[PDB]
Formats: sequence, structure tokens, C-alpha cells
Amino acid sequence: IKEMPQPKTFGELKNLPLLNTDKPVQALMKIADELGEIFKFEAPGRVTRYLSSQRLIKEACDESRFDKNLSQALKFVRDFAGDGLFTSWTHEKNWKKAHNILLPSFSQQAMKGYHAMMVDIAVQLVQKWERLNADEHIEVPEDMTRLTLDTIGLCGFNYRFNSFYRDQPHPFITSMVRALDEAMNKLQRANPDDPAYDENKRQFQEDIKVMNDLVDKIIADRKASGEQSDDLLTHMLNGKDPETGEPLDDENIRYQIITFLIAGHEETSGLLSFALYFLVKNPHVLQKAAEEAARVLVDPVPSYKQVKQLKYVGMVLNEALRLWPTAPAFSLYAKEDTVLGGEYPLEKGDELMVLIPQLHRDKTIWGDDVEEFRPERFENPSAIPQHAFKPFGNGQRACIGQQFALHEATLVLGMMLKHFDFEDHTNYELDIKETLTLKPEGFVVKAKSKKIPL
Amino acid sequence: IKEMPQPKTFGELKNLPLLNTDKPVQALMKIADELGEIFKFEAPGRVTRYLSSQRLIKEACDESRFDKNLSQALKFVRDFAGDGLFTSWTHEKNWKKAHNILLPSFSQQAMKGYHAMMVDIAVQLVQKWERLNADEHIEVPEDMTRLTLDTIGLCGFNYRFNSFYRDQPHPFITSMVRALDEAMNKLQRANPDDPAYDENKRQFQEDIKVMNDLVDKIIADRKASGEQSDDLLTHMLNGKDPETGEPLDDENIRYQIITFLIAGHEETSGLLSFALYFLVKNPHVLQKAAEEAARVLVDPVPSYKQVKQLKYVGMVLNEALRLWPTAPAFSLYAKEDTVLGGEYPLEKGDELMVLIPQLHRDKTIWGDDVEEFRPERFENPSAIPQHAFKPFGNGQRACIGQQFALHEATLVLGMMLKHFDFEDHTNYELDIKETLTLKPEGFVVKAKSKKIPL
Ligand code: HEM
Ligand code: HEM
Repeated sequence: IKEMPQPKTFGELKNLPLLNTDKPVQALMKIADELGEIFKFEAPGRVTRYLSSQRLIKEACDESRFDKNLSQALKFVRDFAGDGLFTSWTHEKNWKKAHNILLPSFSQQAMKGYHAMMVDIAVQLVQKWERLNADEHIEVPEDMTRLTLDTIGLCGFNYRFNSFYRDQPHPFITSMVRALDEAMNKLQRANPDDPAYDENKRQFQEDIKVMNDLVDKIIADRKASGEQSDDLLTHMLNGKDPETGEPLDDENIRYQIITFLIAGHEETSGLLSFALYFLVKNPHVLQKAAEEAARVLVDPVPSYKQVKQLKYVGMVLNEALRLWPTAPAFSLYAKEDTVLGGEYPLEKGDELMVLIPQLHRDKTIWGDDVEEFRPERFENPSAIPQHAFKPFGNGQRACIGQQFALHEATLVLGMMLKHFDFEDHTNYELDIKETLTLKPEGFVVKAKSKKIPL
Repeated sequence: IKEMPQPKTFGELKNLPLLNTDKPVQALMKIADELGEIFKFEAPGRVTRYLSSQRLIKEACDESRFDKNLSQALKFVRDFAGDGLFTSWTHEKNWKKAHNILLPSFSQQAMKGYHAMMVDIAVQLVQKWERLNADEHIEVPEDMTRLTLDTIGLCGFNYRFNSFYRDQPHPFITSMVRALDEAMNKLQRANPDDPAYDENKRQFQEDIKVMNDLVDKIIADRKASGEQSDDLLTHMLNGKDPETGEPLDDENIRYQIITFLIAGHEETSGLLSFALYFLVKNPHVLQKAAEEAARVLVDPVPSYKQVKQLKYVGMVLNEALRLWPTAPAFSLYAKEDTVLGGEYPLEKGDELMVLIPQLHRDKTIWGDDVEEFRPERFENPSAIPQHAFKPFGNGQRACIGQQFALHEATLVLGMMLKHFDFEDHTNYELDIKETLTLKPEGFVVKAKSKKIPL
């Protein structure tokens, strides 16, 4: 039985001011590097324990002992994502109901049905880059975010955000980004009741209304027309939970749609942006990936089956997720009093946070070369020990969108590698911006077209 | 679309008399040198196409298109190795079950637990060499086989073959060697049902009985005693497949044990033998390796972490596997009608053989200096083209023992290089003996002790 370390405190604010940064996950990573596999983090009225080792995280991932917790961040996101899958407690009726309805809509098999819509947006991206002038560059996370948001709009509810037709965001996205920003900013405030925050609060309510109005309108429009499409919305309007026999109500559908849009905008674009960063920094890898894309993607546009053959491209994506998991943390609570790791007593209800970037850097698992970008670590997926690699979370509360995200990312990276050579013309210095997700802020490249027609 | 070449035929026996040699792999390598990257090889009732270029092998390694085939050789080995992992089809229930149960036992993590038992045998080898008198030499494949067999016996099922205490093999080994010899010789026989071979069949049955008797007794004895070891047998007796929830039955366990014993006796001893051959033939490389061993192995016996630090020794082992892969071929079948390399049409079920020593000599990958021994080729795995280097096979049917073999070989080669200087006193001319594996027959060296304690 041992006492847990704790980072530096600030009197009555305890550890809370350590989150007063633009880069809180990176701060927590540095604390983990200093304090080790577990540390206590206290704010007024709450305690969290941050886990960094596979030894401890493997136990936390035992679903008979620990369940998903809504972290303070998720509780704030729940003000606009409601009881959608991501911001639901496992024990809420609407979690299991929506899970049972949507799970078939997100299978590997269901991706055959989304593939054409994914290709539509991917073609838009390739065409944009083909149309750049010689003196121009690509704003990577900006174009990746255009792609990933539009893809989930089209596949999700047959709505075109038309992000490649715009400098600034669609108004809906302006409101979503600002709502996510407020949710994340609230985490740092010592007195959130201060009237200095009244304008933030009003703007938050306005942004929620904008989001709800577009989504609610689309749902109502779809029901009135009776049209049947290949999108998640059709599946949600027709679906019945085999357990309750109930369909999702229109309010719940709206929350799911908002949830999917957030995942597309945030984590998926991050993955792509980091994958391109690691490629341009590791030209042997980029050559190997480009060779695969060239030999596999023999047709003007990729088929579903061809995307499945892009093994090395998938390895690149996994190794990007290892170093910079774009959903960097998830929270758990103890279902009963218990002891973690033979050493750390927990009371029922105690909160754990899994710090995924640190798990992915556990030298006990990965070796001493943890900071190196080496996709060949993933050559033989059989080799990865259990609960060592968790970029999509854990168990029944793992990411429902994992197949969608990897299919999209594999397809897009494949097409990018087929159609262009890339140059890190600025020798970009990695600068990671934190929202809900992580992204390489300011990352720019030049593309030289290989002149291969679509 | 092209006709593929074929070597010389013998009327109705087709190509089969080309295998009527005690060095068939070397014969097939010369055929590849003459005919190029693919050739058809026909025997009465079977056709297989031998591939030698990375260009075609990178396609053959696509698991969506090709699966592991039991070559005629593996079909004969299956008479004593059963539906163990090596001689199973991917679609047999027992393949996936055993695979799921045994993967954690063969992980890089599990090697921490075998390390002490590997050290035990490695110290026996070092001590034997320390005890030679001035005018004596080392019989290299003989001693390496003593070591590798004993290591898997001890780590596999807490059984000591005590090979360092014997000139003549343990009776179990006599039988296993003679069963492997029968299996391989049967390949060359045009009329296997000639009574000329009835003595061979009776001996084959007696040898299988000898092998089964020891292994079934060991399993029974372990179950009776109830004892709990750090060995594969313990994990196989207590393990349950996560998928089916079932344990392995005793028959299957016995096949797994027999399989592991074969791999230790054969391929692993070949690797160490060729590694020492290359080192004594390349004294600058030997020196660089010896310097690394001296810098890293600072304790009387190596720790697990010190072995992981022997990076150049690992590269030496990879460069030995490049030139003389001790499992020199594996077989695949086409899961569907398909076209290989845009040129060679295949029907569902058609067989391919990957001729690994020829793949590893592809000058388009390795460059002009392909016959040179240069460990530095392996400094960066990302610089190696996809599917260029396949000594442990491919995909989900790759060698489960790879981490074991490389840990053992790195350990032993490290300790050899720390404790002794080596002399190629006879200017040995490489003569490769073929069984299931390749070994340098008659390879002898003299060792001069550095007089460093254990
Ligand atoms: C690379 C991209 C993605 C990453 C890294 C990622 C990561 C995660 C993680 C870690 C969780 C677990 C959260 C927790 O335990 O609190 C999760 C849940 C979820 N993700 Fe993703 N995600 C990605 C893309 C997506 C996409 C594209 C969608 C939908 C279109 C999606 C929908 C969801 C949903 C609905 C859940 C909640 C599932 C449940 O608990 O029932 N995600 N995601
Ligand atoms: C103690 C050492 C070893 C053990 C216990 C071992 C075990 C095995 C097993 C059980 C398989 C079948 C895996 C499956 O299909 O699920 C296998 C395949 C293989 N092993 Fe090993 N092995 C060892 C050492 C080696 C070495 C040193 C080499 C080569 C230098 C090697 C080369 C291979 C190859 C090429 C295959 C694939 C066979 C094919 O596709 O038909 N093995 N090994």
C-alpha cells in the first residue's frame, strides 16, 4: 500500500492552476514524465488519478471493476452533445439503446456503403491540391479538417458543409468550434460564477441554438420527405433497439449527429495531420507508403477492397496514433472499493484518467526507442500486448467510429500518397494545439503533383 | 499475360527428379538464378510456382489474396506435428484457438520470464568451451543444436535434455531427427508405396510413438503433480481462448510441444551457426560485435535489458538470416482466381512457394553488394522495402517463436563474443546440409578464452 505522488499545488486551488494553459495534455504528460505511472490531481471539489503505465491501465480496463466516467470536460460537452453515445453513462437507457441501434451502422461491413461518399470528399481534396500554383503551400490541419467534417456530414446526414468552397467555416461549424472552446475553457476557471463570464455563457447558449436548429431542421426535413439514403440518419430513423424494441427519439438522434460531427472535425483530422507530419519527417517511411499506394490504387478512384489492401498505410496511421493519440485521455470510475496495482486503494466512485500518450510511451512495453516513428512496430499486429495500445478507448465504451475513422484516413492518405510528392519546405517545428483533440498547428507542406488523372 | 519458365523435365516424372538430391533448396536457388523471378515446378499430381523477386513476393504476401498452404513437406511433418500451429490450416478451429492462447506466451514481455532459463543453458555452452584443452576445436552446429534444443525443452516444459552431457542424442531426439529425415526424403519418392519403403514406414511409426510417449508422459506428470512453472506447458494447461472460451486439449498441447522442439533443434541452431560462420569470415564485423558485447555485458551473467541493448548483435543475426534464412521457403495458395504481377493468371487453390534465400538476394532491393555480409543494412527497418525480408514468414501465419529465437540467439552470441576470441583455423569451406533447415556442416572453429569470469 503506497502513497501516490502529486504535482505542485497553489494553496486553496490545489492543482487546478496547472490546467491554466493552452496545452493541458502536454502539461500532464510532462508531470507523468516526472512523477511516474500514477499521480493524484486535485481541484476544489474533485480528485482524479492519472495513469501512465500499461501495468496499471490494463487493470483499469477491467470492465468488471471500472466503468466509463464523464470527466468534467465531457460533462461540459454534454450541454450540447446531450445523452449521445459519447457523453452518456453506461447505465442510462439511451446509451445501450443507441449502441444496439448504431453498432451495425459502424461495422467494417457498413463501410462498403459509406465508401462512395468518402471518395466524393477525398476527390475534392485531391483536386484542390492539384489546382495549387507553384509558389503555394498546403495548410495541412485546415484542409484535413475540411475533409473530415465534410465526410461525416455527407455520410452522417447527406448534408454538404462545402468546406472546400469556403475560407472561413460554415456558420454551424463556427458555433460548434466556439461551443467546444467554451467547454474546454470552463475547465480552468476557479470562479465560473464570476460575472466576467456572463458574455461567454450567453454566447454558449446562442451557439447551442445554432447547432440544434440546423440539425433539428434536417431531421424534420428528412422525415417529411420520406427519402431513404445511405446515411446514418436513415439508419437512425428506421432503427429499432432489439432489447427495448424502441426507436431513438428525434432529440437523441440530434445528439448523436452533433457527436459524430465533433469526432469528424476534431480527432479524425488530427490523425491525418499527424500522419502527414510523420511522413514528411521520415522520408523512408513516406517512400514505402507511397510505393504501396501506387501498386494498390490502380484505378482512377479507389474501391473499398483496394483500401483494405493498404496495410502499410494502416501501419503509418497506427504509429501516428501511438505517438499522438488525438483523443488523448479517457476517464473511468471504480464500480466498488478496490485496490489498483496491489498498491493503491480506491473507494467506490473514485476517478481515474488514462493518459494515452504516456501509455503509448511505456518503455516497458515498446522498448527504449519510444519516441521514434517506426510503423514496422505494427507489422505483425499480433505482437502488441493487451491494453498497450488504446487510441480508441476501451471495451464496450470504445470508439464506435473506429472503422469509419480508419477507413476514411486510409483512403485519404492512400490517395494523397498516390497523387503527390510532399516537401517539408519550412522544416516545420511541431507545435501542438489542444482543443478536444490534438493537432499540429501551423503545419504546412508543398505538394508536387505526380500528374495521375482521376 | 506470359508463360512462366520451367526447368528441365524427365518425361512423365516431369521436374520431380530435380529434387532427388540431398541439397534441394540449393538446387532450386540455382534454377531461380537461371530462370528468374518465377518458375513452374511440376511433379506427378502437383504444380507449384517458385517466386524469387520482391516484386512478386510483395503480392503473394497479401493476406486478402493468399493464405498459408501446407506444402507436401508440411503435410508429411503433420504426421507427427498434427494440428499444431505450424502444420495447421488457418481455417482449422485449433489454429486460431492455439494462436490466441499462445501469443502472450511468446511476446517480448514473456521473454523476461524465460530469460533465466535461457541463461542457464547459455552458461553451460560457455563453460564447455572454457573447458576445452589447447589443441581442441568446437563443432559449431553440433554445440549450437545442443544449446537451442535444451533451451526450448527447459523453457517449453521444464524438461532437461542434458545435451551437453551426451555425445549421442537423447533417444527422443534420435526419433525426431529420423522422423524429419523420413518426412523430407518422402518428397523425392516417385512411387512412395513401393515395398522398398515398408521398412521406412515401420520405423516412421515407431519414431512417432517414441515422441508421443515422452511428451504425453510429461503432460500427464505435470497434471498429476499440480506444479506451476514459468514454462509454455503451464500456460497451455491453464490458458483459455478468449474467443471460444475453450482450453487446448492434451493431444493438441502435445503437438504444440513437438512443434516447438523441432523449431529449436532446427532453425534456431542454423541461425547461430551461420552467424558465427559470417563473423569469423568477416573479422571487422566480428570486432564491432565483440566491442558491443564488451561494452554492454558488464555483469557476470546478462540481464534481459542488456540483451535488448545488443543492437549490433541483432543486426548481425538479421544479416545472417538474410543470406541463409534457416527456414528457406514457405508455401501459399490463392484464395480466389487472380492474376499475379499483372502477368501470371492463377486459379483458386493454385500453390506458390516463396524461395526466401533468393528473395534475399534481389539486387533491385539490396543493391550490387548483395553477397556481402553487412549488418549495417539493418540499421533502419523503415529503409527496408515492404516484404523484402521474410525469414519468419508472413502475416498472421508468421513465426510465433520469432521473439524467443532472436532473444536466445542475441543472448548466446553476445556471451560468446564477450568470453572468447575465435579462429577459423581450417579456413572452412561452406557446405550447407539440408534437413527441415539449413546448417553449415562440418563448421569448426577454435576459441581462445578471454578469461572473463562467470
Ligand atoms: C481517429 C479518430 C478517432 C479517435 C482517435 C477516437 C477516439 C475515441 C475514444 C478514445 C473514445 C472513447 C472515449 C471515452 O472513453 O471517453 C471514442 C468514443 C466514441 N467515438 Fe471516437 N474517435 C475517433 C473518431 C470517431 C468518429 C469518426 C466517430 C463517428 C463518426 C466517432 C464516434 C465516437 C462515439 C459515438 C464514441 C462513444 C461510443 C460509446 O461510448 O458508445 N469517433 N472515440
Ligand atoms: C524456438 C524457436 C521457434 C519456435 C518456438 C517457432 C515456432 C513457430 C510456430 C509455432 C510457427 C507456426 C505459427 C503459426 O502459423 O501460427 C512458426 C512458423 C515459422 N517459423 Fe518459427 N519458431 C522458432 C524459430 C524460428 C526460426 C529461428 C526461424 C527462421 C529462421 C523460423 C521460421 C519460421 C517460418 C518461416 C515460419 C512460417 C512457416 C510457414 O509459413 O509455413 N522459426 N514458427
